[PDB]
Amino acid sequence: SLLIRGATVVTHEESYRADVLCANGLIQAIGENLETPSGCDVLDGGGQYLMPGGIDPHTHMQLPFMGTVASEDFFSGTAAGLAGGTTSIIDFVIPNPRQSLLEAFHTWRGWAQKSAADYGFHVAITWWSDEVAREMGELVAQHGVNSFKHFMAYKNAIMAADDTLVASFERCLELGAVPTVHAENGELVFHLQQKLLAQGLTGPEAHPLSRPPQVEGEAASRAIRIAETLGTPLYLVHISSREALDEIAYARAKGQPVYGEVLAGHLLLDDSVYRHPDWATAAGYVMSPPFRPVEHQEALWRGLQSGNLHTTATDHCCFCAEQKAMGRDDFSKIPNGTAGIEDRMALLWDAGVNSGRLSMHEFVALTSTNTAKIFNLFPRKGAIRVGADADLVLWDPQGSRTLSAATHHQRVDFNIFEGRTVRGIPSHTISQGKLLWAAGDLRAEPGAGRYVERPAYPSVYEVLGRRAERQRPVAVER
Amino acid sequence: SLLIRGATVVTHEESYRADVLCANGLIQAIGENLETPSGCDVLDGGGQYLMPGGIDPHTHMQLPFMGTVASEDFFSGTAAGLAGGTTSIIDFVIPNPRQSLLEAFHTWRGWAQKSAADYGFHVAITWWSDEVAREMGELVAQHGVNSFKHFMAYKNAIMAADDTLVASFERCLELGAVPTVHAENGELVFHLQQKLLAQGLTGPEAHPLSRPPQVEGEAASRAIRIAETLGTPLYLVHISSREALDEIAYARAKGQPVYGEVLAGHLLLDDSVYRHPDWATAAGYVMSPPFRPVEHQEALWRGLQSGNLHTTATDHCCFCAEQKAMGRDDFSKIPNGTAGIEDRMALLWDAGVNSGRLSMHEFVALTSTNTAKIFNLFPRKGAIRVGADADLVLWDPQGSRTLSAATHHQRVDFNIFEGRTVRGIPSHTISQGKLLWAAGDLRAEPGAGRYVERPAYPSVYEVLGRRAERQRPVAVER
Ligand SMILES: [Zn+2]
Ligand SMILES: [Zn+2]
Repeated sequence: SLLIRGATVVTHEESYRADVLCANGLIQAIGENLETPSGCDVLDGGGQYLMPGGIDPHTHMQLPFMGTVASEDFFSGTAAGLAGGTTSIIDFVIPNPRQSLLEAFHTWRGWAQKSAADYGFHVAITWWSDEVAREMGELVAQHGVNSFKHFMAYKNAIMAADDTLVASFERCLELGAVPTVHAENGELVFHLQQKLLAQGLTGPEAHPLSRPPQVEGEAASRAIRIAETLGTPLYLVHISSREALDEIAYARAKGQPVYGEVLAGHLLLDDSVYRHPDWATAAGYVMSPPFRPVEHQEALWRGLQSGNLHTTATDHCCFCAEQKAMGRDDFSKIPNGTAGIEDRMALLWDAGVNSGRLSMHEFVALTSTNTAKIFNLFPRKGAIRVGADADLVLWDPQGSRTLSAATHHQRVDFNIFEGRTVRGIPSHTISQGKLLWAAGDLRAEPGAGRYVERPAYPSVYEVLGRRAERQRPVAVER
Repeated sequence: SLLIRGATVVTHEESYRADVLCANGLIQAIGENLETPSGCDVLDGGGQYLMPGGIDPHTHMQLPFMGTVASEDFFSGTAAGLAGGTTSIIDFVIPNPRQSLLEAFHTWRGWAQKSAADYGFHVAITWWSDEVAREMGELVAQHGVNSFKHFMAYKNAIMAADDTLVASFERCLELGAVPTVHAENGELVFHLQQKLLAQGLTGPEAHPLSRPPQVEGEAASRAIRIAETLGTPLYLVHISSREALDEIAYARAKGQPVYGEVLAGHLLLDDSVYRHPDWATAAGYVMSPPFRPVEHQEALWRGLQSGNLHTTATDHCCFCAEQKAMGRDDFSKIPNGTAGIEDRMALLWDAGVNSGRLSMHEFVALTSTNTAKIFNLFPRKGAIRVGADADLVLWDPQGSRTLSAATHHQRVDFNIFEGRTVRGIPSHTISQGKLLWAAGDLRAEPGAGRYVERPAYPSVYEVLGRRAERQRPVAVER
């Protein structure tokens, strides 16, 4: 067992000085001057903050994608997360078109077995048929999935057009599952890619131009209004644009349950990174949605402060130089993705909390609690309370770290924040009650993490249910 | 020739006392105490306002549509417009899918030959191919068309999906033509129609429920952002919802050239009309988009006052009780459309000018001049100046009229403003310099109107051209 002693507990709401005891994977007791079981290990947290471990709901460990397989696997990725204070992930099962969802799910379960920390899956709806809708039913009832991902881009691949989105959202409603969406207009992306290639703009600087912010705002508006019509909630993954954020805020003002996810990269980087003279450097930043002109970073910070963006994630999707260089002659063939699972919490703490833009409680809400609530994992996760999973991070407000591809634990040769020094770092990370990161030493073990099931019908479905009752149509009698 | 003496001339900007002389179809002279050519007729405009005749850019005379043919034909419709102060129309050629655009154009020219006043056409893009793209160019270069209509609704009929919108908008840009859009999401409409019928809601009260406002807002957002991406202007036909209006306003706030059209019905009627106990009365109001909850009418008036709505029109699409009753068992089979060409200007003057919501100059801009500008007909139309077409209305601010299906000149048995009394009416209407409406007497003759060609490249394409030059992608040198 493990007792964290002398730290200030910081939750999504409040701060209070307390000791915390963990045993048997759970938080057992919280209070001052706690009694110590015999042989219990002790961690001294004086002058530090003790928070829930981060939850990263958007990772792509060893994703086979755009020709090849991501260089980060489920072990090295979850391990790198632990070093950065992240104690659990939600990844994506991505069936090929025409491929059984259950078959892809079991393949992905095997891959994730080596995870060093708790993990779960969204399942992507990459094609539609009657059997897909049935396989969605087994995934929810039997395999602990409660959210389904829809890609609005990738025309001629996995793009879900309006009819699939409509049919799939209706299925999500019947199952009490959360629809999630990668919001970019796939038709516009395809058109711009071919226009830019025909002009000879083959380099990475054409990648931001091939999917400008209104392509994201359009798809956000469309998924949001399909979700309103069908009566489902909606989770929009990694929002990057003022356009998309303004569509989310518009829907939330109308009482619609719409959630926005954001990456640290889109809070802190602008699209000038794509104009770097060195091809490999520019290609290192290639991901979808791309990094944006500076106006959009300020807008995203406003969404965080106003409560119109709710969760942080990383889109952790690692490709090394040789893999990126598959698109050396054609930016549209660069495998999309950047690393970030190890860096998310420190980047957000340094930019948000140190500056006073965000409270420590907002930081906790944005790194674990809101994700936990949205996907029906609260208070098992994202919570410091008796009976909750003992996933915790000890945070040193005066500690320093310099992000570098040469020193990070992410199995990739590039860092989009290379050279950045942050103040405020995770000194210790606790997962399932065990100390797996301690001041420079990572103790992750392959296979230690558990598969985390997420129950259906998060509490928003209670609100939606009564709304549908109140709005039943009544015929006119004539 | 015809001399209007003693009136106050009211334009889109100013008012001043002047006589106006017309001859040979044109305005020949404007001034105080004009001399009278020999044999010139004289019309006394004392105590009245002399304005450009209304332009109605949205009519559907004798449309074959939803099973049958509209009861108003090009003569009775243009004549009814004259009695109501409207001196020219723009109608729609609507080819069947896979039907030659040129073939449909010539058929519609034959039909429109009987017009009593000037008329022109938008051409609808009801299917796509290389031949459609070729015929669009011939229509612009040889037949005086400069605008192409796209229906985003009517799934499995004439719906233009994203790939058609993209390709057609690209063609409009190449030709200097204005894309226009009927903005409703066809997939959502189809889903809601079939859901409501399976619930047994077959009556007209299900029609608004089958296309609620976010269905229009989504489609507006999508056409607008396709237009931004492709670099074209965009005209959205009859906007009815705050949602769509807010998307227009959002884009215009960023400097995008987006124009909105509105009908008097959507300014003044709410959706309670569809719950009328008499089936035929409820069905009389069935049109798309449908009339909306009251909050939406106030939003549209503000869009007019703020300059985010630009034109008024009527969607003049007449079906009598028998024709409406084709959907007696199935609201989705009710031929959609209402009458308004005769009523538009008095409805707007009485509701807008008498109340102080709109100046007389805004009334002129909203009833002719903005339409003329957008479609490259200014100052030929919508203008009181030497050399402009002599299309004029003499307006009596103290004249009264009560709108009724029993007394109107529109060849249809229903008026959506039945019983409404308005103050401020056209006492005389002048088309091509001849008096065709004179204090109760209609003197319209079939064939008197001319086909009005509209030149390509309205001046907005000049700014767009410089904008695209300045924002051209530039390659990074490596
Ligand atoms: Zn992703
Ligand atoms: Zn229409």
